[PDB]
Amino acid sequence: PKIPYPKHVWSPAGGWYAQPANWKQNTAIFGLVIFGITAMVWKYSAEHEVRHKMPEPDRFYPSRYWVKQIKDYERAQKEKQ
Amino acid sequence: YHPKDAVHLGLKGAAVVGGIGLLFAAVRTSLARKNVGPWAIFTRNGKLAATFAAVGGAYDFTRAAAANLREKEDWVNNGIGGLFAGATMGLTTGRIPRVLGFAALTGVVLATAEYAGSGLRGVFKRDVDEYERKEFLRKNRRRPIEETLAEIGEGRGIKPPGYYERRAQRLKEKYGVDINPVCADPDQ
Amino acid sequence: NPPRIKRQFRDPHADWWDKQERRNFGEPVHEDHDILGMFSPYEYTWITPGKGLFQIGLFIASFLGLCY
Amino acid sequence: MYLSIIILPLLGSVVSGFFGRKVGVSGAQLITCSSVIITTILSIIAFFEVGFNNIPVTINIFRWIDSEWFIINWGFQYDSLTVSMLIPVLIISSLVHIYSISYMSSDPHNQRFFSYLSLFTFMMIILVTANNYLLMFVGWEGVGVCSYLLVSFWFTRIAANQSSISAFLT
Amino acid sequence: MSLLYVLLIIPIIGIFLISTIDSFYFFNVSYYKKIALITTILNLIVSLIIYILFDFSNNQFQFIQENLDLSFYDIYLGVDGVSIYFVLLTTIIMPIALVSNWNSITNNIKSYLIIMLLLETLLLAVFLVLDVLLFYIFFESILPPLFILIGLFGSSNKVRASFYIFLYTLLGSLFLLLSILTMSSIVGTTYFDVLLKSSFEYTTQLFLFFGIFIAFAVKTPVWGLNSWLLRAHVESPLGGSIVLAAIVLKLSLYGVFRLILPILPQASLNLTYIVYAIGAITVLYASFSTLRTVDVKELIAYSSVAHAAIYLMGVFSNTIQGLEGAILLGLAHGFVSSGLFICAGGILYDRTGTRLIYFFRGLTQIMPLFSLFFFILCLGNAGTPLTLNFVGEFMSLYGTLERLPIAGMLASTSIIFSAAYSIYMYNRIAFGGSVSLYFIDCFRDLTKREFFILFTLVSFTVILGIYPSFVLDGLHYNISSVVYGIEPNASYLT
Amino acid sequence: PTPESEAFLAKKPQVPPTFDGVDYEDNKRLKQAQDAIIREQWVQVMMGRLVREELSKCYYREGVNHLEKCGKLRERYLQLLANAKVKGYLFEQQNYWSKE
Amino acid sequence: GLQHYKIAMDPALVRLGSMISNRYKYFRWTKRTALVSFMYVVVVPSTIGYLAYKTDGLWDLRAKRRGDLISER
Amino acid sequence: LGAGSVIHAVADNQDFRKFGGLISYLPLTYSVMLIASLSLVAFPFMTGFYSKDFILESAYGQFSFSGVAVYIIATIGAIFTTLYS
Amino acid sequence: QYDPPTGWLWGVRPGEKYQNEGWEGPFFYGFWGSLIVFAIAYAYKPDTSIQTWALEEARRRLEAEGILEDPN
Amino acid sequence: GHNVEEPLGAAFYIAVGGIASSFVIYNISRPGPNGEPSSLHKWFSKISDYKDEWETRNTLMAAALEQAAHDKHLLLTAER
Amino acid sequence: HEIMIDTEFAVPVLFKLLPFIFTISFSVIALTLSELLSELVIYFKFSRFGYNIFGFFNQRFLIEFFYNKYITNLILNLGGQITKI
Ligand SMILES: CCCCCCCCCCCCO[C@@H]1O[C@H](CO)[C@@H](O[C@H]2O[C@H](CO)[C@@H](O)[C@H](O)[C@H]2O)[C@H](O)[C@H]1O
Ligand SMILES: CCCCCCCCCCCCO[C@@H]1O[C@H](CO)[C@@H](O[C@H]2O[C@H](CO)[C@@H](O)[C@H](O)[C@H]2O)[C@H](O)[C@H]1O
Repeated sequence: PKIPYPKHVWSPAGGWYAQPANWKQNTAIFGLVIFGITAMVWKYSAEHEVRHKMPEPDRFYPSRYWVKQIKDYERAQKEKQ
Repeated sequence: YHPKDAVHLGLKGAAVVGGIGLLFAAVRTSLARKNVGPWAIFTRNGKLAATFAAVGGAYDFTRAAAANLREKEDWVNNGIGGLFAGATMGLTTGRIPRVLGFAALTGVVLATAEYAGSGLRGVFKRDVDEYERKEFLRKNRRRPIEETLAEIGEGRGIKPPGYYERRAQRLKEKYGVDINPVCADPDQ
Repeated sequence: NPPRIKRQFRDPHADWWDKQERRNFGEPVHEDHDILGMFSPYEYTWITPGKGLFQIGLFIASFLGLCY
Repeated sequence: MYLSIIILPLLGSVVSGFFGRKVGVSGAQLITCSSVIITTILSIIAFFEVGFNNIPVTINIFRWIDSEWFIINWGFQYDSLTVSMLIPVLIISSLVHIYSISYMSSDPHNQRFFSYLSLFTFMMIILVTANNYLLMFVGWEGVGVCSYLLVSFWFTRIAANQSSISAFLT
Repeated sequence: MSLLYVLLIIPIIGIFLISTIDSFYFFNVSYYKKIALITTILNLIVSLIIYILFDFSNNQFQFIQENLDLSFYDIYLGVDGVSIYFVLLTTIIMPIALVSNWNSITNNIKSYLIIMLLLETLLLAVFLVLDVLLFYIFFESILPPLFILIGLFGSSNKVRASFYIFLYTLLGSLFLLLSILTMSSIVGTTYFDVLLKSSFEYTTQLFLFFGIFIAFAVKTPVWGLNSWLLRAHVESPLGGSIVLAAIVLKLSLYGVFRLILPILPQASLNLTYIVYAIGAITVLYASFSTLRTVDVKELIAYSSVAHAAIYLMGVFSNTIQGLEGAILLGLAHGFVSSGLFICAGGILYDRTGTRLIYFFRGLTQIMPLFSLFFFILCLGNAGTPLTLNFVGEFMSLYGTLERLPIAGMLASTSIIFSAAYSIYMYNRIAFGGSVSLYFIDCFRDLTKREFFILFTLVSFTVILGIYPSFVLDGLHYNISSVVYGIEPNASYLT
Repeated sequence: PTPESEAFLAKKPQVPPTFDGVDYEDNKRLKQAQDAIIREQWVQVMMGRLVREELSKCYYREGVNHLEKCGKLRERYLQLLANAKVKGYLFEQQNYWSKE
Repeated sequence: GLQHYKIAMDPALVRLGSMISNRYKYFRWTKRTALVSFMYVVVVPSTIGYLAYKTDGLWDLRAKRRGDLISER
Repeated sequence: LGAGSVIHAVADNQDFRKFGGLISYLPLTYSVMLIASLSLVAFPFMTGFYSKDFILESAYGQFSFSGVAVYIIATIGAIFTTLYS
Repeated sequence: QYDPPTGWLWGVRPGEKYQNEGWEGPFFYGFWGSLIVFAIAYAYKPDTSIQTWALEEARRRLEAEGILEDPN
Repeated sequence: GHNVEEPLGAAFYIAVGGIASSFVIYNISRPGPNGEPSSLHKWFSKISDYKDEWETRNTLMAAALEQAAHDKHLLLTAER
Repeated sequence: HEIMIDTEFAVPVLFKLLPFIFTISFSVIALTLSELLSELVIYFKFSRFGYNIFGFFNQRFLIEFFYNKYITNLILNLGGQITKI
């Protein structure tokens, strides 16, 4: 049984049992605004992460695909003989 | 210094202060609204004169005594005689809190009056050029480092040139340990 | 002033005007009302404090005995 | 990536807490849970990346406290000890969220509960990924606030109030 | 004319307009309120213009006007990096002070607005004047309009409360007057630039300290002496309480960087142990009795005493860190104490008409938005990281410890006991059961006015707590001229 | 060395950081003296900041071997940590001290 | 000023607050009150001040290494 | 989480005195909770055996009095752990 | 099954709307607007912090030593 | 079920518009690769120059207030 | 400080294995007392010696009782004494 509650109370987190009908549309919109903020934070990390050791050419290290310091090293290392 | 007979001086305050309070009881009887008579000054208002006599004798005696005990003459004794005076003031009202309160209020005044200098008579005159005295203290902007160190002392963030070598000595004399900090670098 | 008795010791089943704090509306209150209420430090009534110092003393002695 | 691990649990909490009206109970549950799920994969990856290659990661973002001799950065360092701590923290957070989709199903206030869960995860990340002792102390205090907010989630129970004061002040 | 006089004249122009509009119309009181609020917006606009043009590492006074027409008492207005943020706090606070108390005054509305517009002038002045006798003049001109702000718009015990603040603040300020008068006689002026050159003899500085400290212990206030604050900061209207705590309390915090640190250094150094003992005691005794307070507004007032002690101990550390942390904790208390008087004296007292904490319980159930802001404000008062209050305490306590390690350790008890009073009050009102049974009818949650002044004040506390360098960059160079000391290999260079 | 920035000319002290032979009633000279002592103390403490930033990179670069490879940086940083504090000018303004 | 919402003002609690606000009018100097008024105001702060006096500049942790001593005096 | 399931499965009751049987009603919970108790007690070749019992033997490994004392002390801690489990 | 979302925001019942009291006008345009304009301008304000100055010199002193590398 | 829907609201847009505005302004006001400040930056440092204007004005005032410090001693300390 | 080599080699097999013996011994003992012989524990609980040892531990070493009464309530009365006196 659901608790009785006053219906005049406004709460940013819904209050009691609050689910809107349009919640899937609101949820989807919030997903993109999150995914956009995370994308800005990822491009920040890629360009500001600092490593003093460099990954081996053959071992799994997916950071090699987005981090400038590493990618600039392997591009320079891809120049010899 | 020259010792002073405390008992003699103590009586003088009793007669000087008590003498004035006797004149106050005379005012009380003269303004009495009934036919109380002349001898009422010693019966109805006698306690008025006694408390003046008590306070006067305690003060001058206790101060003169404290003057002899400390072998010094300064603002301090005017305090001790003051506290023992207010102590006698509250003894009449029979309340313990007033004994302490009057003594605090009484003694703090007499010390403050003396330490600040004798204001109610002629203030002491230094007999020196005030323009020179004021101008020196306005343009005395820097001082010899040794002068400031005496009042505050080296340390507490005042580390004058050579503090470490002196500190070495101070610690060696007290703890008895030679100071030899570690290089904290493996080469040289 | 009423006795300084905490309302933790009142009945949890009376006809309290305020059931949560165990209070009736116009009842007199001890001047220490702040810290006599149901939302106040708890009173533990398992043993007297004197006996507890003994028992915690016994545990300490045994702990030292095992160490020895 | 490394600075994205830190940010995702924070972002989901904001949606669930100050926007629970808009997404609803299910909308909050998905965003809170999924955002913490995503962070967990990112940290499984970071374990192989930092530990299994002996490549510590540094990032510095800006100053926090800049007085002479005292410069504390809003900065993070991923090392061998860091990535060890994250794996239990993020999996147990990820699974407890999923567990809670059914445990708290009848509770009136789910958007507030799942928000506090995301908020708690953010603060442990901050605690184990700081450069300095003082930013460590932000998570140290942060998890302390998050504990008080969750031992007292049913704030109408006086017992719960007493135990949260005890958690806070101890 | 100088741009620092424009800060002074605008509230003066605003008082003129409030008194001369009814002559162009039985005009509404709503139009009285709009004029006063617009005219405090302009001061804030100007004050940010002054801050953009400031020079963060200049050792000369800035925005000065060359007078060259000397008299006996001349206003000299200069801004310095140690005074700029006190001015900015004043000009941000006074609009919220007006908005907070927008519907609550109800009578003598013109007189209320004219006092606050007068107060903003006098409190702006006290940070802007370049003399210590000028400082005293404005530091004590705020006294008559505050006697009337409490007796006209104050609560039940308003008459005794207005006598207490006036007479205590008058008495304590007259011991500061004797010491200022001595400094002027010795030096010939009280203009800052001529005083900071001059070095007083140790014994004189030991007696100027006794006199500037009597005043500031009366105006901090320390524990033995705070009986005026527990009356005045409570019986006063809401707007009075915001100015009294946020701004008036800081007149002595900023007055130690001018009156003690640069001109009486040997005294400050040798007497610090007396200050620290007093400060440690007021961190304990005030913390102990803030637990047992049954008046919500009085509980907030008592919190200010414990906070002020931490900044007083910081300004006496002879360290660059405790000095900046003291300014930051002065600013931090400004925003946070303001919000908690808005919660206590301006929302619960608006709805319940009582301040007794016995009638409140479980206000989260019907006012969730009040609870959210009330908890954030309560955590800043508890000195929690991410707020500007935490930074101010961390740096204040550090310098207290580096200077005298034992008192800092007793000052750090605050960390424990500030948290205990703040959470206990919050738990009793918002949490702690269900909506109380003394509430016969329901209570509305925050209005759009109440939300946005709390939101504004809370936002200042967080963003300044994340990036305190917004305020630290101005302080570093100017604060670096009140430290007293030398190091052996860095001093007396050749 | 690094070219001296344009912003690094308006704030560069023109005077030795001392008070010897400085007339105090000459305010501009006195204020510039004060400013010259403040900036030397601040450059000294920012020199430690930069060495500490190098030490940090050396620490994370060498890892277990930090105990042998970063000692020169350790030595410089530990010298600045006792040599440099920002102590102000107020003591030096009000006291004259000499080598003798 | 503004009319507030209806409160079941408790006759008991109102007089309890009216007791506290007027409490100081009845304080007396007894042997008990002097003892508390003496310990809190004099003894405890005097005790704190004495420790503050005797430990002033006694210790510095700044830059001190092994082989050096924390004590400065 | 396992004990969370048993509390929910009944009435949100939490007391041991009023729980019994419930092994048939909750088949998964008992196994998983016994998965946990076997590792909580560090039964051989559990996730706890490789960590909890290494501290005990590394305690005795540091051949000092304090090491031996805490071995004996923590060993008693182990036996009362197995007991309430 | 979840209930519909509800509540009177600002106490405004679903029929009518929030009536403007007076403060809203200057507080939203003047008070806050002044802070956004302050924030926008604060970006272009030159940095006169003592540290930006002390860093540039202190780098040049360390550059003479082997402690910091000199580009030249 | 029901069909009471929820608009995302102004608070959503001010928070998002707040986030967009900060990134946009911050990117615009960056100095550049090496020196070369913006026209706005060159304008700002120009208006608030005061290269010696505070020092020239404060030096004059200090001189005169030193002068009247001396003159008040002379008049108030005269021979009776 | 390192002990890994000693803990790998120095410790005898008895102390290396001892926690397993205790766990396998007291587990079957505990099951037997809790189910097979369900009378011994009540003799203990209703002995006076066991009534006290039981309530000493159930009450968590009386620690809460002492903190709440001697530490917490001392602070509340100190605050009251400062406020009133
Ligand atoms: C040094 C002195 C002390 C410093 C503090 C100075 C405080 C000054 C207060 C403001 C001046 C007096 O303020 C004055 O209050 C009276 C109250 O009768 C108002 O007078 C009016 O009040 C109400 C307002 O609705 C009218 O209905 C009434 O008919 C009329 O008398 C004036 O319009 C206002 O200008
Ligand atoms: C967070 C703030 C920290 C700073 C404040 C507290 C600092 C405390 C520093 C204590 C150590 C100071 O320096 C320390 O002096 C004490 C003085 O008894 C000495 O202590 C020793 O003294 C005697 C010899 O006199 C020894 O026989 C004895 O075993 C030991 O007590 C230490 O050999 C010395 O290292």
